[PDB]
Amino acid sequence: KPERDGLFCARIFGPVKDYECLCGKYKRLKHRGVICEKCGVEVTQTKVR
Amino acid sequence: PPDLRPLVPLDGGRFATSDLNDLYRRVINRNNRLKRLLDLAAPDIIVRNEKRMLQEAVDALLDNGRRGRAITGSNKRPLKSLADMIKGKQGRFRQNL
Amino acid sequence: TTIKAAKKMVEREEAVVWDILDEVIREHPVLLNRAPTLHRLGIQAFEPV
Amino acid sequence: LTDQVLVERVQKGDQKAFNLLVVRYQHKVASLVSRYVPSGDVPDVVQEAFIKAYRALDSFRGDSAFYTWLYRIAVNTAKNYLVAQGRRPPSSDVDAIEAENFESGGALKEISNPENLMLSEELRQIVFRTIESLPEDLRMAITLRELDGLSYEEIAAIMDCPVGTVRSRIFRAREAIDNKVQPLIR
Amino acid sequence: TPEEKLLRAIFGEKASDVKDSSLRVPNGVSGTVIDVQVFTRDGVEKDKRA
Amino acid sequence: KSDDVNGRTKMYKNIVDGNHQMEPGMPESFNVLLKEIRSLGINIELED
Amino acid sequence: ARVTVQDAVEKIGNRFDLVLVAARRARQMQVGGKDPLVPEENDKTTVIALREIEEGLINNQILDVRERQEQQEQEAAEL
RNA sequence: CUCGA
DNA sequence: CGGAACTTTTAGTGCTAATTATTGTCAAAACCATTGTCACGGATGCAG
DNA sequence: CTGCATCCGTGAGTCGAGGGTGTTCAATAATTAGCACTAAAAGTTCCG
Ligand SMILES: [Mg+2]
Ligand SMILES: [Zn+2]
Repeated sequence: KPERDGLFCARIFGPVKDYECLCGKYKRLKHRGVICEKCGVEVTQTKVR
Repeated sequence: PPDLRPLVPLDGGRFATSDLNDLYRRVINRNNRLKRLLDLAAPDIIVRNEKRMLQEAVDALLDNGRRGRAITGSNKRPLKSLADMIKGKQGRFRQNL
Repeated sequence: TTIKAAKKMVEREEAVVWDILDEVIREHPVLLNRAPTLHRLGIQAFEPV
Repeated sequence: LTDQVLVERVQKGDQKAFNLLVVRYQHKVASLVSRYVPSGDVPDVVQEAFIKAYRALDSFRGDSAFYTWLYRIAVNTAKNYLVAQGRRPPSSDVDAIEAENFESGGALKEISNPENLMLSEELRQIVFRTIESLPEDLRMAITLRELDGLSYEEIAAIMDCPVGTVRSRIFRAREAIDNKVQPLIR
Repeated sequence: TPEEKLLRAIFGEKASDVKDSSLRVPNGVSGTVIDVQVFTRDGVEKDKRA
Repeated sequence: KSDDVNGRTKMYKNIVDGNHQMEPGMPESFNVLLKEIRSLGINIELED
Repeated sequence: ARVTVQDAVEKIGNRFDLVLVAARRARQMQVGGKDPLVPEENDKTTVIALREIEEGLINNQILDVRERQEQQEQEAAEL
């Protein structure tokens, strides 16, 4: 898993897996396009990175 | 972007790594130490040598081999800078376009 | 009907793909290429048999 | 000039006194640490040893000279950097251009074919036709469950049904999906 | 694969299922198996063939 | 056949449907070169 | 039968618009369900289009007025 | 490092 | 296909114990390869 | 102020095959990776 604010991140560049956040709280299609409570990552595909 | 300089787990002890990552880590470490030295009221020559190290890291990251001595990470071989990733017979203008 | 059955029929190597292969390479030329290419006559077109 | 008057002056408050020590000792420290750490990362750990020597000069009791103190600080910072590098992944182990054309490449190569995407769209069309041609209550339950992520209590309150018949409906919908989608995956 | 990625995006992530990642014969070669060598780390149980 | 992300899939869909018709699109390795040049201090932009 | 293309070059002496008009005719034959004028011998649309160039009924002038006539008749029948 | 062109 | 008993889990609370990065330094403290390629332009110092 | 000569940056073909490595003191202050305990929600057979 990448670091919180290092060279490899999630809130700066994007999510690692397709339609799955880093925390694992939001994984369904209903939460597609919203951020979390602590990480703050817009969940999307891996092509954003 | 991290998709252009990937760092991935390779099966077993081996890891697959890009060259630029170490230079980026050195630049980030020198910038953090330069931000921490100016607050604690350091003498002038310590932050002067820190600025010299940061300038050496910056112009080694931009084009390695144009300074007074090309720095190396391992294998007695120079690391591949962003200018070295364009030039040569392995850059984008000769291999992938 | 689907492409999965056609893929399985191609992979199984039946005797019903061969007349289709003779039908699609009737007048379909291919480009041949030499790995050293000095002048323009190293890349020509030919009809396969 | 000796070093006792200089360390007494910088303990007294002279900020321009440690420079005369560092311009006499920095080449010796940069030559000492370079035997333990690699030659590319010498000035960061040498200057970090200099910072940790400047920030702990009041604890110098004066039983010895400054050179053995700076020597022990330099070797300890070199071994601490070696430990921190042992915790870090290697920086130049395997090149990335020699990684795609190699066995067991996870993220260098991707299993994405134009025939695979067309087969994925065909399986999507097949499972969308498999969702249809069903009774309305099972289709309504499976579209309220697996297309929205709702819980069992909302489906039990909306459809006017208990929990167990919703479990039976989603089990029947799942086997009605899996009797068709599983022969297409082989 | 995308045919598994679509199923995982619709109804997946249970974690019980296992993918088929096995060693297979390459396309073109047709050989006869004459020797099987099995090396095992200490502390790991072994099957009957080993 | 080599570079387009959304061009080879549409060409594969059009070939099996009986339509020899391609789309130009845009290559992706040129975007990699654009991101590599843009990572330096040199700005490069595509106009109207 | 297609082994030479030299007479089609002698018809339209540019050797670059021949590929354009043949691709236009083969696209009108492949996409749209049109009738080939020359009788076929179970050949592809490339051979049929090249033989239509060879017989002199198809060039860069017939296709434009044919598309204009098709547009005029579809605007008349659009109502 | 090496092999054929 | 409609129901309750049966059974298996992916999420929320904690809690102790290996991974994290820190403090010390106070007899003194002799140090990487290179080195067996060729051929252009042109910005540089002397050095009159 | 018109030239001398001394270095410093550029480069030196293409297409396939096999095989792939890094130079360590002690003792801790916080710190987070397993892991027990519920959670009935969610999943899986079974009787009309
Ligand atoms: Mg030969
Ligand atoms: Zn999250």
